[PDB]
Amino acid sequence: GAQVSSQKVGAHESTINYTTINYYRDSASNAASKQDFSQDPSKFTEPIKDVLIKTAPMLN
Amino acid sequence: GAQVSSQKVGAHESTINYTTINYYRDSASNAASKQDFSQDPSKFTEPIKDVLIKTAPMLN
Amino acid sequence: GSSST
Amino acid sequence: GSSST
Amino acid sequence: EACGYSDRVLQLTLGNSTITTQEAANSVVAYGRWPEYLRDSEANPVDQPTEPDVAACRFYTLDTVSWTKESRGWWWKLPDALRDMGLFGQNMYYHYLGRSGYTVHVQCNASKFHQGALGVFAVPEMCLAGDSNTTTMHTSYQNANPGEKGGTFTGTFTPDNNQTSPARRFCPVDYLLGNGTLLGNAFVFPHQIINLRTNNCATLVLPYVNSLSIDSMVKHNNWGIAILPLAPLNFASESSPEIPITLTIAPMCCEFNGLRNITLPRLQ
Amino acid sequence: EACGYSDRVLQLTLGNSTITTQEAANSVVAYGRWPEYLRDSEANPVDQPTEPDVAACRFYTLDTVSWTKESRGWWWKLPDALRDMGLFGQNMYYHYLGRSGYTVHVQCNASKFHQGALGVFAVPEMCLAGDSNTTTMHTSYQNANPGEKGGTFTGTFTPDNNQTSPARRFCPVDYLLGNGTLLGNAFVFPHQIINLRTNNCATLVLPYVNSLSIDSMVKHNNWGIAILPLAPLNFASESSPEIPITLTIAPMCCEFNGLRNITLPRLQ
Amino acid sequence: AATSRDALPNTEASGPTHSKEIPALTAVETGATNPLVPSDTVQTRHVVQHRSRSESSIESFFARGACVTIMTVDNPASTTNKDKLFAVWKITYKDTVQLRRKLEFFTYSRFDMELTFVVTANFTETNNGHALNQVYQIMYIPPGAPVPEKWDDYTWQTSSNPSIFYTYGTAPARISVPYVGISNAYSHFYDGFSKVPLKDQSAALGDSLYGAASLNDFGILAVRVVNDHNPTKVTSKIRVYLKPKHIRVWCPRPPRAVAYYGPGVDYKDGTLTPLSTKDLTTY
Amino acid sequence: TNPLVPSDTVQTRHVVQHRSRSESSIESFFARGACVTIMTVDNPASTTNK
Ligand SMILES: CCCCCCCCCCCCC/C=C\[C@H](O)[C@H](N)CO
Ligand SMILES: *C(=O)CCCCCCCCCCCCC
Ligand SMILES: *C(=O)CCCCCCCCCCCCC
Repeated sequence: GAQVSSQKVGAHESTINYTTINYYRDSASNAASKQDFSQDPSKFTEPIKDVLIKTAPMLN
Repeated sequence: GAQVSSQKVGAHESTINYTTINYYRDSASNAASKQDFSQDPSKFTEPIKDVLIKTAPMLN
Repeated sequence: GSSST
Repeated sequence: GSSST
Repeated sequence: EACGYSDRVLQLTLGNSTITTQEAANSVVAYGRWPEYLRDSEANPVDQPTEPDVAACRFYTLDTVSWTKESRGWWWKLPDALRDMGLFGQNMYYHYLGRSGYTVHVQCNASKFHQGALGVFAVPEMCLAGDSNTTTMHTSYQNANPGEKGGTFTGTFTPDNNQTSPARRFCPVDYLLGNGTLLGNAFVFPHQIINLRTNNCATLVLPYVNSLSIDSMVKHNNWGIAILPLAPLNFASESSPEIPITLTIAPMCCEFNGLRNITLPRLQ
Repeated sequence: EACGYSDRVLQLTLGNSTITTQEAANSVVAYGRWPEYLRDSEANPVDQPTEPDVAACRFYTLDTVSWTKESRGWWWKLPDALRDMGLFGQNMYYHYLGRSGYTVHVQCNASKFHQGALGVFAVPEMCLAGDSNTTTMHTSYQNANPGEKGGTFTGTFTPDNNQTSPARRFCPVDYLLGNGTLLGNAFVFPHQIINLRTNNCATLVLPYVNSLSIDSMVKHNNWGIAILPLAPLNFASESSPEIPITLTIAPMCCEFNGLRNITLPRLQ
Repeated sequence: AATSRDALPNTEASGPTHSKEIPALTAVETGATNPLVPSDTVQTRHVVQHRSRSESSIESFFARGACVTIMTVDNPASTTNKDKLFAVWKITYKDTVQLRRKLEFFTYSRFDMELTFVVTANFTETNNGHALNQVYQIMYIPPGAPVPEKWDDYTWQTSSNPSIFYTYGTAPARISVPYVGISNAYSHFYDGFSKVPLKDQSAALGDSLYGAASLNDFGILAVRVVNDHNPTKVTSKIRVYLKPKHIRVWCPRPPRAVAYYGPGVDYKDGTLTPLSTKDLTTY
Repeated sequence: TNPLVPSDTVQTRHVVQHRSRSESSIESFFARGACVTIMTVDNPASTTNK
């Protein structure tokens, strides 16, 4: 049941990896993976009904 | 995710090895491998533009 | 066994 | 699994 | 070479300028790295850089100094020594950021009857010690930065005791390389020796060196040039010999970022 | 365009500078020629040229002048109007030779209740007439070259009668385009009109024009910019209206040859 | 492909010589060191060389925890006139001399930092009272975050600053930190200023220290005893050990030859004579 | 909000960007223990009035 993931190696001395095994039945007990996703800001930065083309007039 | 490397065996009693597993996501947490490289001293000992041939006159 | 990411 | 150096 | 070519006879051409020499001791490329422009993979400011090319990457001759039996040594900082040199200086003061490499050509001829040896050292981050024992790190910008005239080394540390109006200048002791380390070890820095019987010049090609890809040329000097008499000047049986030392330095692969109005520094 | 694009709404970006406009009347490219660098087939000085690129080819804003009911007109010369503009001016005064094209953007907004029309003319070799009827061709370098402040047109020729100490300046009469030809014909030169009800700017892209591939920028002006009120300023029922006129000009594809020490001209 | 623990080159057997080849003659003016080996100037035998440079690799040279500071804290009686001492230290390797000198063989460096904390305590007054086991809080306060004014004020909440709660008498505390510089390498030497003095500005206004870059380079460690005031006063010391792991270094320098005198390269009068008397022709 | 980048209004060079937003992810922004309360208890002599 071992999970093997890679580290993003910052300062250097191949891919360096690390190992994780969950010891508990409840996912609440698990550490955080930090393997997170990003998304586009659009729902906040461009919430407009008609798609904005930045080279065009915002108002036409 | 286990890394298996050999030891340079100094005093003796095959290849003797040792095992390493990284426990953390951040490479900063890792121990030092000590698996290091050497380089030629030339950038400091022979920084000259024209390659030195030691049997030849340094000045010609 | 082992998963790999 | 295992890497070997 | 069988067609006459020699280690001792060189010609260097940059922009509209040429240096010749008939008594060189080869030439040095610091850390084996030739100067280069900043690569896109290492780039940092995003604006289009200014790259003046032949307008600034050319040989500039600084004021000639004089070597005598009492000379303890001289020092200059780069880019500071070139801050007033033609379009290099202009491009420097108009931009926030700038990086540059250099060809440093130190000139000093004499005769087969003179003797003496100048150690010519190029030091990355050549931090020099101050004149005070009441305050550390107190050398003023004005005194740290002499421009083309440079500064000199002394054989004696002498502390500034005027606490009301402190001198705020360096007190660089020669056998301590002006920074608290022994001069005999300065050879780990890129160097050449002008030993009068052997050669009449030193040539050091310096890459841009820094912990950053580009930086403030006006706030920070990347390289220091230190010239010290390893063996004193001597001639025939004269008590007061003199021979001149001339520095000619060329910026190489220099580029600038962050264009605005010109910087007008307080230099006195 | 169905995606909103207009002849009246433009954005110009050169170097670290951007101009926007929402009331343009298209833009003019003089003689249909976009600025270019000097081609090897037409080249003449053989030394590597300096080409400062973004450091000089950027928008420089000159001092703003004021349009009133009594204004007879204004004039500027290129490169003279830019001689003190950042690294363009520096590159100009450090080199014997230089060539350059320009984007000229004249700015003047008002309101739907004002009226008036400025003719903005770019004239190649804009030779202007002198103030004397005792001596021809006697306008001094200093008066011929006002720098960024420019000069003005007059509705009246008035001869300099001080023969002891002559003024030695131009006396450019407006309906004679300051050169003895009728202003109504100035439209054969590349031009735009700022007619306040229609547009608030003029944009002229000027190629380098000369009988030579490259020349002395310090001795010779290639282009003249002449702005004249074709229809006078008027507003509501005010007797003394005023609106500002601002010039912003960008050098384009400029290159320089013959590097030496800097030219220090007698300008007063 | 050559590694730090590889054996150095074998000596090859070499015999007598009489030629125009002149290895012994050179010219140090060029800036180069003559790359000679014994077989160039004497007769040699064949030797199979087993020695290696493993312990002098940059990593191995630095692979040790060095003490960089000693922080003092206490926990007094509640009745004291003097405030409960909590400690504040600006992080640096320049308060002590040994690791500093080793790092300064080089101009620039990159490394991950391992910090280990050894904590000791004692009684001060010739009392007979006891104290229950202490817990210490070591808070990292990066440049900008609020520095504690009192042992118990709101900043010790640490919602975002990293803190270590250390229990007395347990194994010494330890954390790692990545290469955190704002430059591509740490500068052991900065020949410059953080401000340009402008002519149009006053001298005071354009002034700054020689060789100093960011005023608060790496922030602060603040340490406190978390336990409330106790009738018998206990004083503790936190010794901080720094080890540079995963290290790279650039541009070699001559080592510090005269005593350190402040964070810069300055030297004090009276310390400038490291070398001792020895006669030129005396072994 | 106007989605502009430097190349929209000035002349730019090519830069290979290495920086990431790893430390400002929601998880990383909150990945710290924060003090939320201090509870007080005691154990007195049996003879106490309180
Ligand atoms: C809970 C404890 C956290 C401790 C966090 C410490 C973070 C700060 C790391 C400091 C790095 C210091 C590096 C050494 C000095 C530099 O080399 C030079 N002064 C040049 O920049
Ligand atoms: C998947 O996990 C199969 C491999 C097992 C590897 C060794 C497990 C190490 C000890 C985990 C103990 C159980 C935790 C409750
Ligand atoms: C690769 O690691 C797969 C083999 C796993 C071997 C046993 C791992 C031993 C326990 C590691 C625990 C996880 C560390 C957070």
